Amino acid sequence: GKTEVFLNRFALRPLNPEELRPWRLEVVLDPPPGREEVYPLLAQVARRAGGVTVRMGDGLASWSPPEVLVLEGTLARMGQTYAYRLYPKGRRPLDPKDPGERSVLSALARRLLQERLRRLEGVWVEGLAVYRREHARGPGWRVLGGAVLDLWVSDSGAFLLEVDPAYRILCEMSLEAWLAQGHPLPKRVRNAYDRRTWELLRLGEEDPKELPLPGGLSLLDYHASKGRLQGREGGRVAWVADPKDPRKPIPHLTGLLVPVLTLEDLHEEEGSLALSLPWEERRRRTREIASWIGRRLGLGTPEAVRAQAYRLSIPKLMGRRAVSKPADALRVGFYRAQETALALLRLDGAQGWPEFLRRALLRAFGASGASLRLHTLHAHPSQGLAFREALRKAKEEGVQAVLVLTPPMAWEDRNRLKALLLREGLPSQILNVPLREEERHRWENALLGLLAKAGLQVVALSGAYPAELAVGFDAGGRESFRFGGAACAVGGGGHLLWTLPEAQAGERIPQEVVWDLLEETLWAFRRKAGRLPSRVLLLRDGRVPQDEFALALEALAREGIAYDLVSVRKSGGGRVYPVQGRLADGLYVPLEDKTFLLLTVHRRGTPRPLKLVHEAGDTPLEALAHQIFHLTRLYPASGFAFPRLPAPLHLADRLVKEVGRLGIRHLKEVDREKLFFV
DNA sequence: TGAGGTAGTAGAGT
RNA sequence: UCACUACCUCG
Ligand SMILES: [Mg+2]
Ligand SMILES: [Mg+2]
Repeated sequence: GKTEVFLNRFALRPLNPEELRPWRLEVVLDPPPGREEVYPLLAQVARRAGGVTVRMGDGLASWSPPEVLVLEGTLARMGQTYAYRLYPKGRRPLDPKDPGERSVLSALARRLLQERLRRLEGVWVEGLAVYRREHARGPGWRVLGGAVLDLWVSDSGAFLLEVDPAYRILCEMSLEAWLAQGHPLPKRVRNAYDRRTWELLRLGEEDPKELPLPGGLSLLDYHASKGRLQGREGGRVAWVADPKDPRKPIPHLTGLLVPVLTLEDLHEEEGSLALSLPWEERRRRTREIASWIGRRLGLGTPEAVRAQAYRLSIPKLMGRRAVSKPADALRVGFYRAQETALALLRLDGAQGWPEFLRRALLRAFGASGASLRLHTLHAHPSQGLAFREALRKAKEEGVQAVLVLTPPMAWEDRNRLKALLLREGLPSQILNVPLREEERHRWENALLGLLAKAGLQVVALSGAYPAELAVGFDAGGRESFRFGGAACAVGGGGHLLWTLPEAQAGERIPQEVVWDLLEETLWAFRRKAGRLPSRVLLLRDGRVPQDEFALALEALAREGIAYDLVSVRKSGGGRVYPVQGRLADGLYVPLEDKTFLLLTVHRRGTPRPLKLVHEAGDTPLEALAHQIFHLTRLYPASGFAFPRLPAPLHLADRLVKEVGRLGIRHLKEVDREKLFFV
């Protein structure tokens, strides 16, 4: 089922001979740099050298004649001087096809774009972003409309412009002025005189014209010397820290800093905060900006790139009988059923089950295979030991899950409770007390949650795919698994299960935690399906390096099971627009060779497609996406809308956020098949 | 604690 | 990229 789409991408003139072979230059430093300061230096050499020059491995490359370049000089860095000397070595062929050779011609490209944007006037330029419109306003803050840009070289050897509309948030106040009129201290702050940022620790009381700095020179006097106090009024002392060592406090003046605002627009003298846009309005705005930018780039007219898209088959979601969203099963019956025993704990004003909720479940179960039993919890949490007594009995009386009716709780308490009950072997769902059965979606979801935690498989996928087991990995340390993380798997009926890496105190071998996770997963599966997966689908947030998966990919290799490793990123797939007609769910867009885009959802703004990369395996992208897309509907606690990410990933994401704030210890007997974290 | 989407913040000292 | 907040959204 083919179709073609438009990317927020525009083709431009191919790289002429000149641009085809950049100039190369040797770089001699003084005093000798290091092995950790070496590369962070070259990037600076190319900068002081001027022109369109970039670091090309050992030395730097350039689209500028060595004439315009300052082929010799000095450079400081954290209070250390340096002396360099550039030597042309003529030129060197370069390849558009070659992974690496391209990367250079693209870096030059961004630099080419970088220099053009800086010479534009009447525009707020920040990096590669270009802002030009008054959109919102308010007590000293203004949200400007603009676009985030990017120019790189393609496989063909042509220029590629990337455009996508965006809003920037600017404060034309100054820390002092900001605070001076009833505003909290911002997390981050920026220099009024330049572009660097810092972490704002705390305000100081030291006298600005007295506080001495390395040397003896006054704090104030130090800035004034540089002219950045002219027309400004550096008030109180403020303490900040560099985003490299957020521990070493540095002195700064509140009058020379500017708060880094973040959607705290608390008034609108220009407009509503609607910072989103509909797909053909932004598409329109894209074509424009792109035409403009390309206009003053001088790279020729921008050609929007058409791409080959495929329409993936809609998934058949079943409960007792076919259904659309999970919430329907609450009336159509569940997929796999039997007696569950749900207990009720009320932490508000009265005693029983709100009529509707009781009838809701009764019907749901009546609609599904077997029927349920409904207990109430006699003890309140304050009764201390008395409470746990009733609990440990109800855990034996069958109760597999608790439904908590209570007013909003500070997460301080919300955690206490869930922790207790859980260590007692009782998953729990909360539902805030002021509740009217008008709010279908709210209690309905609450109910769907209870049953997912109770341990029921609400819906399932009618069919078979290449991988019987799909497992998603999520880490708790954005960088890697050296601090743990969890995993979630689905595949089969379709029974979903979670897994947790045993508790450590320090750092663990990243690639061992992952094997730790995968094997535990395969055991729970074997022991639950009696079979060992012929093939596995491994999903990851591509946040972490790909080698942390080495041990496991070789482990599976010694068990005889085949796999595919796919990395799923939520950012960076740009946008996709329908040529003519509307777009549908499950649009599969293959791009550069091991990558593709997935528009898993739509049904307000513009869908943000997922960018996936097949890092290992051999099954074809088509079958991969088809399956990943289908996994999009297996999320238990949705009921009224499907998530953007595949159930395994979306599950691990929320399981790593729970273990985080609850306490991995208490996760004693909790069946690895009762999704307590949803 | 209903939950999902989009949409912004972002990770040469002073 | 997580938490954050806004807005809907819920045939
Ligand atoms: Mg994640
Ligand atoms: Mg929940």
